Amino acid sequence: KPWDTPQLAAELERWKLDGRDVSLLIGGPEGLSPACKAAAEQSWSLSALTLPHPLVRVLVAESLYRAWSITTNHPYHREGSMKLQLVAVGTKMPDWVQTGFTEYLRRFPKDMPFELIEIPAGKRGKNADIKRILDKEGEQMLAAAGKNRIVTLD
Amino acid sequence: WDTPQLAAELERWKLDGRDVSLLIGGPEGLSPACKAAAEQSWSLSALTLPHPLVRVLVAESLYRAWSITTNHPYHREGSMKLQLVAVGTKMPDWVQTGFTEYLRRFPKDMPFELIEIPAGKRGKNADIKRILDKEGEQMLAAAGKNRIVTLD
Repeated sequence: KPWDTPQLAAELERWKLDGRDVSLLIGGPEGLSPACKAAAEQSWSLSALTLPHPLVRVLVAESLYRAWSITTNHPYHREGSMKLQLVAVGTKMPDWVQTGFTEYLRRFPKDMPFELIEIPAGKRGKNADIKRILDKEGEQMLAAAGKNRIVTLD
Repeated sequence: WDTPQLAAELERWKLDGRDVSLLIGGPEGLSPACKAAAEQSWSLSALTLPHPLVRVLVAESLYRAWSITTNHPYHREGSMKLQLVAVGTKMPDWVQTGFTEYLRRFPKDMPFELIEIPAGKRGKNADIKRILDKEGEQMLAAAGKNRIVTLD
């Protein structure tokens, strides 16, 4: 994981000692040209780059929009059409996504019966009980869901 | 799970009519009670990072690393600059705006720049070898004689 904060900080320090300027190159989806690969003095694998947890709920919302978009929208219910709720522990999102994501959800068409409910994340500090934190998150998630059908994503 | 597979599931839920909640836990995962409640459980391993977001995550990683180091009273000295040179595959507009604002807030003293290289036109008949060669020419031109680290 040459991306983890500690690992990357150490790498930056070693580069600074050397003193030459450094360019990190990312190609298009199909990869890098032979000339770029020939140039590399170090190479990191993107296979090591994992989706950060706060972005999971973002990608799920987008997946649901894409799937809902292609549906025929067919059935009718007297009581009411099915509503979809995404109930997610609200781990702090990166700065670059906050406002944009909320606005993205706001622009879901009125006819898509969807809402995101964010559950407070328990404090991940030294003297907080992990078992109780998970239990408490779960309690709130289930409370938000009420008697809805439950599908978990994990 | 492909968009078709998910769309089919949504259709089935609509026919049933009952409301559906999709539950995502914190990083450590789901509580036993959530797992016990689940009628179906889907894997997150199926969800992949979109290519356009790679340069976003890398820029954030570099900021975080630079930040932790500059907060230390005893870090190495040096005049080295960092350049992130990335093919500019189209991000969603809402991510793009947030990302540009994020870059705008990088402090002047962080010796960093993102150089985005125009993405060649992909699609049905695209000459991918030529597209990559051309992207690479521009990337290497941006980098000049810098030490190169590739991320692939």
